[PDB]
Amino acid sequence: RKESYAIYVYKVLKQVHPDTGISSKAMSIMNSFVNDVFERIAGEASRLAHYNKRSTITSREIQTAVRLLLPGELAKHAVSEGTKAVTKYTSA
Amino acid sequence: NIQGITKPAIRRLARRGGVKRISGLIYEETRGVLKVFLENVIRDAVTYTEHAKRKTVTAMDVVYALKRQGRTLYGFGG
Amino acid sequence: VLRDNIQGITKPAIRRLARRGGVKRISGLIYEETRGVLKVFLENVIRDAVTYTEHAKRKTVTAMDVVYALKRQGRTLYGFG
Amino acid sequence: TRSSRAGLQFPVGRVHRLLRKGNYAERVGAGAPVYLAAVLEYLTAEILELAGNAARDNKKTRIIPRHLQLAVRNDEELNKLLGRVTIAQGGVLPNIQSVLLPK
Amino acid sequence: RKPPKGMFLSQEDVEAVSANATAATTVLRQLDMELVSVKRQIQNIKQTNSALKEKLDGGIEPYRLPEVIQKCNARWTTEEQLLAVQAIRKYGRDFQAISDVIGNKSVVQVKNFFVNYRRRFNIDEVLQEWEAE
Repeated sequence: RKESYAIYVYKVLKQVHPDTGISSKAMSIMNSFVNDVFERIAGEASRLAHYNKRSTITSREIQTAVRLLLPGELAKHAVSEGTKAVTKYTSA
Repeated sequence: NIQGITKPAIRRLARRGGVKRISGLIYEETRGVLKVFLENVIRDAVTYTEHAKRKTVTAMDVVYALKRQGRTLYGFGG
Repeated sequence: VLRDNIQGITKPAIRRLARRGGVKRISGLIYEETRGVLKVFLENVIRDAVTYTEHAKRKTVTAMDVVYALKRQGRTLYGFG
Repeated sequence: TRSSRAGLQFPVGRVHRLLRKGNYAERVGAGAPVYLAAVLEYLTAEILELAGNAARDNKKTRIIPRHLQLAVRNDEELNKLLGRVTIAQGGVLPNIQSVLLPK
Repeated sequence: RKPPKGMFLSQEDVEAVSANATAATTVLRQLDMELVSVKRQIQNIKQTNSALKEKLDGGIEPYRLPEVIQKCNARWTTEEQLLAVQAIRKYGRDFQAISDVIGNKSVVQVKNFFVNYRRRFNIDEVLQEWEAE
């Protein structure tokens, strides 16, 4: 069994464009993009832990990592969407 | 082998790049650049296959060699 | 007491930087364009540097914060850590 | 499921699993997987939005790699994010220099 | 077939003159009436221009000011800089106007003043406020 974020790319696609589809090649391209951004953020946060003599990757490591990798507006909106989701998770 | 990419193929690659007029020596110079580029990528690709103890270079090895060569590619794996 | 000063000078410095680079003849508009490139370059490097100070919860930007910011910008520098 | 508790679509559990099984730190925070998945879900929504628009322009329903290439390269920030990335079967933007145009 | 030098000959004029027995007389009278109309229209406009020229008697000689011939200085004082700010506020990018307002600063020094003091004096904000009027 090979894992992927495929079924969730479909869900997000239908939430934004319900009358559109995706090909197998474009889906694998989306899979590599998700994993690439995954490794970049997780890698930068790992460095942040080592630089500050820390052994855990908390919310602050992810937040400043997204500040570093994304250029301004995408970083602004990513921090907003994430802190919104974390606050909603913290509630329940 | 190396002459298998000539005449219209080097012309078609120029059109997608936006080139209008092509000099005669471009074709030979293009092959040399492509040769060096392929030598570098395949070298790092073969190196992973050597460490993995395999006689078959997988699509990952090509992708991972391109990633190390600063040529990240989407489509042929995770 | 008259004052009235400005920042971002570097008028002869752009001439000295050209000589170490090997430039012989310098046009008049090079200096203004050179200043613009230095602004964008500093903006990128200082941005990543300030971000580390924000994460480290400090009001002082250390030389190290600059080093990894240059490291993140593909501008590895030896001598300061 | 922790993904439903955050209103997100991407699996917070799988993100938390991959963060532990990748050797980045001794410990992994509880809010980090929710916050990493939210950024990923936002970025996928950004691309899929511009890809669907490019699909409408080409009068096609299914998104092909041509749509992804056009979407990423028309955005100024998505181009900077994926500046060192080549998309398979993506192609290039139509661009002809002014001096090369006929006069 | 070729038309003569400086001579127009069309089929319409030939057909018009030979339209009837008194066609040539009618055309000549209509051209004469048009010429009289053009002649009196010249006379009326000539009378109008004569009256307008009578209004311009004297020129702008009593409204002339002497020239303030003064050399261009090299140092910027606080008064000179603030006067430049007000000149940018009203005139904008008219370097010759700003040079005349300050008086002792040439056009090239005003153009240099915009670049050297762009950040300190907020000239971009002053220009965008000038564009609003």
